[PDB]
Order: sequence, then C-alpha cells, then structure tokens
Amino acid sequence: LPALKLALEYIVPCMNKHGICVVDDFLGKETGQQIGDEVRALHDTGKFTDGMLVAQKSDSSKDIRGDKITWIEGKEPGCETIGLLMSSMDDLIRHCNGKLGSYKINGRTKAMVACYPGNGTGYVRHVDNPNGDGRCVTCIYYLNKDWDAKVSGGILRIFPEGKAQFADIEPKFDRLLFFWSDRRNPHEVQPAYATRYAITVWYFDADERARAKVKY
Ligand SMILES: O=C(O)CNC(=O)c1ncc(-c2cccc(Cl)c2)cc1O
Ligand SMILES: [Fe+2]
Repeated sequence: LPALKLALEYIVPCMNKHGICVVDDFLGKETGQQIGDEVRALHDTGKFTDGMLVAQKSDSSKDIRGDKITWIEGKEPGCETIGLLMSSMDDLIRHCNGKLGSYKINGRTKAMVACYPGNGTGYVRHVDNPNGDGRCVTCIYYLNKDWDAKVSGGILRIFPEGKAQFADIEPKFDRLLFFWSDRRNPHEVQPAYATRYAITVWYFDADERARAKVKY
C-alpha cells in the first residue's frame, strides 16, 4: 500500500475521529523479521540500559527494574532496517500533514527502542506529553512474532479521549500504532511475562515546540 493511500483513506480519518489508529501488516514478514533481528542484536550486545527502576528497596540486591531502552538514529551499522522503518513512518506522517487535527508537524525524535524483559513488569498509567513539550503524535511499531497476550501479557491499554472505557492493543508483530500524545490518551502496559519489544518515535507540532523552547 502506498503511504498516501494509507494516510488519506485510513490514518487521517481514524486519528481525527478516535485519536488512535492501528495499522496491521505494515512492512511485511521479511522486513519485520529483519527489524526483529536488529533489535535482538542490540539486546544481545548490551546496547540497552538496565531498565527503569520499579522498586527501590533498602537492599539494592532486591531492586526490580522494568523497561530497558536505547535511542537509535537509524544510520548506525546493524540498524539500517530500523532506519527504513523510521523513514516509512515519516513517509506516512508527511502524507498526512495539514490533516492531523490543526497540527503542523515539522520534526520528530530519534527512535526509542524498548525491551520489557518478561519479569512481570509493565509500564504505569501515564500521558506521554502532559505538559506541552511539543510532541503531538506517538508512533509505535511492534515486532513480537507470535505474541499471545493471554499467555504473555503485555497489552497496551489506552483510555481514548481520556475516558475510562479502554482499548486493549496487543503488541503484535508488524503492527503500527498512532495516537495523540497529549492528555487525550492516557495509557499503560500491563505486566509482560515474555520479552516484549517496541520502537517509538514522537512527532513535533511546530507551534508547541517553538514555545517549549522557552519552557527550557
Ligand atoms: O510499550 C508500549 O507499548 C507503551 N510504551 C509507552 O507507552 C511508553 N511511554 C513513554 C515512555 C517514556 C516516558 C518518559 C521518558 C521516556 Cl525515555 C520514555 C516509555 C514507554 O515505553
Ligand atoms: Fe507512553
């Protein structure tokens, strides 16, 4: 599917109506598996952090850590298919521009690659951008082959429009997810009992980002 068709016929109407959009089979099995291989190699060669401190504990031997991260620009050797994914995300957003709300998107973060180690940790309920830091759209790509949430957990639960009625999104292989980054979409990751990977980029709105500059 050409990016403009996906954008105009699906992403733009889904985002403006619901603030959330799920695209399955985004890149196809071959590219999806190559991204998986690159992320696993990052993991196996120690490129991730040790994980978010979950419980601090007076005996630090008992510390519990959760999601581990690494920031990826997309041009590093061994990361060029992650770079292909990132360019594919940009292609979609570029073909949306002027139609995602009244936002004018003019940049994005590097990719945050996340690894949940499977030790029963998740991610607490939160809003990505609660305080106007410039980020207007969250984009997540999942790469977990044959993920079964009834067995392994790890559901992303989003509370669309902030209301208590929630949407449960499995972190399925080759699934792409967009949602508004602000308080319209509080969300959380339920405990994961197997290794769970995801790649996130955030897109900036020009006006909000130009003002966040003075909030820094
Ligand atoms: O994995 C998923 O399906 C959902 N993940 C998130 O919702 C998330 N959100 C925010 C952050 C995050 C929040 C603050 C700082 C940084 Cl570097 C990352 C990490 C995160 O993993
Ligand atoms: Fe988040």
